Amino acid sequence: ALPTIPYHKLADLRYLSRGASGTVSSARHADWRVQVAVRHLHIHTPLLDSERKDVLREAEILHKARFSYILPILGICNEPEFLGIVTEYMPNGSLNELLHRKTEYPDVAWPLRFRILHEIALGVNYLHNMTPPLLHHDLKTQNILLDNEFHVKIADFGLSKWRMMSLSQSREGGTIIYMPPENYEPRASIKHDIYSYAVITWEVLSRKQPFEDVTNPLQIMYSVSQGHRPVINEESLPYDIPHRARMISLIESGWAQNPDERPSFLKCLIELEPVLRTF
Repeated sequence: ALPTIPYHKLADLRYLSRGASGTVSSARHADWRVQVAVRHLHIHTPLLDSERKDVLREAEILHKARFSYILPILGICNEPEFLGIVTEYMPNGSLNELLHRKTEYPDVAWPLRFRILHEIALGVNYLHNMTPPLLHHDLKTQNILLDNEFHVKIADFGLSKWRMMSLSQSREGGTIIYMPPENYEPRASIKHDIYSYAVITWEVLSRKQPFEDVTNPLQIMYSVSQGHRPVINEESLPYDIPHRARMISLIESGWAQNPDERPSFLKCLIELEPVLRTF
């Protein structure tokens, strides 16, 4: 039930960014007369009938996700030399930008930070409650996209066989700060996303870069496999943070070394719901 958008309907392709999962461009849809984003791959090697139908079936599965805080797939661009995922364009970039561009936003109020946290949690919760469940497996501040009025849309969920394609078209690497230590030695584990969520939650409340001072990413990887985490004290997480106790609980249970110890997103929601009634 996933539409095919022909290449020619996407005008004014401006490059925005590239990573493991391909290139991100803005475009104008010629018929809808709105802006769209497109994640795409220029495919160098020809691509087997088996391998193409795989990526399409994935995209078709991911198309089924329709929820307020999920960035929905609008259609697939399926060209001989070009594969593309067309999504709504998000004017305000990512959560990454809202937190760390401290010049452009000197002040990110508590009610907003907490609404973001709630919406991420509702998003991943929805994803996990699909049949079959849809796991994100690369949740990070860059995927948490912000619409015109700073509401959350989670992007790039379930891009598994897609990411193996942009692997193939090489013959660099994405951030590991939100990756649970089990995953370092490659899996199908429901408790991956909650680890990421926990690190995100730390980042949202601290407004600090996780492992900021640690220069080598392998250093980070060793540290966390030995159970080290972003530091929780008065400097990183000030005493004035609303519901500080409850949030630290959520964070620590979230990034627990043992997967079994980590909450479901339903558990986050139950815990968060009281916090939000404050605002």
